[PDB]
Amino acid sequence: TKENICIVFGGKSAEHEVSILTAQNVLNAIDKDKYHVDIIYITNDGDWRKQNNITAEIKSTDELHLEEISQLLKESSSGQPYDAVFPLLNGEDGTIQGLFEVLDVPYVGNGVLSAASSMDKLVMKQLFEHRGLPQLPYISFLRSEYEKYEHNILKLVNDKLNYPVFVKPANLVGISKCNNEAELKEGIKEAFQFDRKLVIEQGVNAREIEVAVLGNDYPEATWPGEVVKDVAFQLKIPADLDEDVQLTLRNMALEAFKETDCSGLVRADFFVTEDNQIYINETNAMPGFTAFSMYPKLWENMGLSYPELITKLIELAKERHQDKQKNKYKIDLE
Amino acid sequence: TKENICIVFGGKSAEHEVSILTAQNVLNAIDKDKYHVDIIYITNDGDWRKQNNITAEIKSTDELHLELEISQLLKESSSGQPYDAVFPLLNGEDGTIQGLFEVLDVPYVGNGVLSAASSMDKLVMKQLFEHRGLPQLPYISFLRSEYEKYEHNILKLVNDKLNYPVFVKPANLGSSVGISKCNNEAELKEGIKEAFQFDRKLVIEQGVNAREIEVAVLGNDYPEATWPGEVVVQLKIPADLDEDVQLTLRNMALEAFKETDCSGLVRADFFVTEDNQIYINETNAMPGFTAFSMYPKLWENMGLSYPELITKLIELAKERHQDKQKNKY
Ligand SMILES: Nc1ncnc2c1ncn2[C@@H]1O[C@H](COP(=O)(O)OP(=O)(O)NP(=O)(O)O)[C@@H](O)[C@H]1O
Ligand SMILES: Nc1ncnc2c1ncn2[C@@H]1O[C@H](COP(=O)(O)OP(=O)(O)NP(=O)(O)O)[C@@H](O)[C@H]1O
Ligand SMILES: [Cl-]
Repeated sequence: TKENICIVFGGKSAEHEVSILTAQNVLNAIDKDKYHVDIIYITNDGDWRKQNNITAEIKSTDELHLEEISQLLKESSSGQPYDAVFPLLNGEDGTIQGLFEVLDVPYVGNGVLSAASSMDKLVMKQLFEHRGLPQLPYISFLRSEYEKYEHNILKLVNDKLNYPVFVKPANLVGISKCNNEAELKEGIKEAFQFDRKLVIEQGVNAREIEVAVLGNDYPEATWPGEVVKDVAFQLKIPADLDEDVQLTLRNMALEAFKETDCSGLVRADFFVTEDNQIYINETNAMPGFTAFSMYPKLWENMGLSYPELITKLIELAKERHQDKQKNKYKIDLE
Repeated sequence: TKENICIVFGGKSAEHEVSILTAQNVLNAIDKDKYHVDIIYITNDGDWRKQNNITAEIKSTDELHLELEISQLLKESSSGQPYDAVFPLLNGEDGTIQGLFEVLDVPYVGNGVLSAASSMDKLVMKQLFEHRGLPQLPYISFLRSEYEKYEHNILKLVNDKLNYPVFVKPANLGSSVGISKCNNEAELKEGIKEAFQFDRKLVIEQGVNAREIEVAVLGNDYPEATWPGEVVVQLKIPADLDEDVQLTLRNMALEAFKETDCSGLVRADFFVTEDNQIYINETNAMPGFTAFSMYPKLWENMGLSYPELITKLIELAKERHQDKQKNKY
């Protein structure tokens, strides 16, 4: 018989329509011989709305604007519990995952800690340094430190960084290029109105390279792809890089996945200069996942189709759930 | 007139009975004239049950083994208003229930998802301490897949970077399961083996000969710290420490609280040698909270009674939630 999947999408976000696009794309691709699929739409105001047993192709976005949260997740329209929930969502700080955890629903992708520790750039860049992964010169610090010891942060910038620099909210868009200290201070002032944690990174001129990784305990990595502002002077997959650079990038991605302790997936984004110096920029525990997003296309280039990827992520979710149950039994026993 | 408070306890954990007991102490300590109280018991099997209108002393743990959907249980109080504060006293020590509250927009006592989760992962915790520059013992970390594939390199790393004895610890559990003190390679192999029954990630720390000293902190934006106490279980409050050392511990505890993005509270545990070397061991995002536990006893020593501690924690929960609503747009 079929397994029972629930795709959850929408959310209270500025990425609301992207989420719906992703749901459309995933729905139109999920292997419907294996899976009986229900969907849940979370409205812009957080009202949860359900539709059972999607079977036809979704022609339009408009269809997915559907017209007790616990009650919706705990049973499928076959009467059975879900074998897995696919979150496609604010819903990227690890909170929805905690909800799945408490309701004991198996779920696709990263768990609470790895979700939260990829959205917090200060924690992420500290884990990267612990792994020995090369990074561009930077500093990270808390608002409460800058408010009381400004001079000590500004001294570090002077000693460690060269202009231009990028002021980056560690959580949250607020990202600003700064060419001197006056701009730096205004960039910090602005970022700190809304976030209480910040990263300042030295500006670089480099290509943006990304690697997709898939798995739980035995992750595998794709050949890298490239994000360009224009292809003629957009995605390009594979990336035009020397063999040994690609191999190094693949291995750094796997390492970054292990250090941050991801589940299911991660996209690792790097900077690569013209003379092939590599720097890890960040991990994305919830990368873009439309039919034409970098994460799935990188896997398309490895011979892994969009339907099969979706199926693989589902299997990895069941596996992680089972693994957690075992260890719980073992702990309760001893 | 009274503020609306919900106590949540039980859980699928082995510490079920300690949870229920904490709940008993907090219920019996709660100011019933300021506070209208409901309670939610989560069974071992994981069923949620509610009793409304707690107005009398709880006489037994038995009583709280209570005999309706989860969002409905949390979103409305018996006073016909949302709760002003929900107190999770329970799965709990890892940021999952916190995520549920965030999504349901329920106000809650204590730490958010990030603080609660990174404090249950020894590796992440240790990165935060390092970034702040708080002193900690040498250590390494590795996953099971890595040990399987690089057993020899890891054992050699442990011998190069760390001095025996060492302590092997599951990175993700909060209880002494799987911890063992290892005096040499053969004991380490057996400690690692044994720790892998329970977790998929481990840390190995250089051992010290030290006093275990703990500091309680309380607040949101302006946290305050208690004098340190010693754990030898007899609880020595305040610890027998020189004055300058006491102050150092207090300030490091406040810096730990902030670096880990805590709310409400944290307990910071340290190691202090005979000659006053300090190493931070951990932060606990949900320290034991019975009337006889270290966290409240440390606040008693500062003249803050257990009832008043509970009331301050409730006020802070309300303050943080109000700040969340204010910035919701
Ligand atoms: N150190 C840097 N040097 C030069 N440019 C940078 C640097 N850091 C960021 N940028 C630019 O700012 C953009 C967005 O910031 P980035 O840190 O890449 O966030 P992101 O989450 O990876 N992508 P997005 O959220 O879509 O902006 C990058 O794609 C670059 O174009
Ligand atoms: N590096 C170390 N050196 C010396 N003793 C240690 C070390 N690490 C742990 N211990 C001892 O073992 C105990 C448990 O380690 P800890 O990291 O506190 O794990 P835990 O799960 O928090 N258990 P508990 O401290 O009882 O709540 C400590 O309280 C010490 O008694
Ligand atoms: Cl405060």
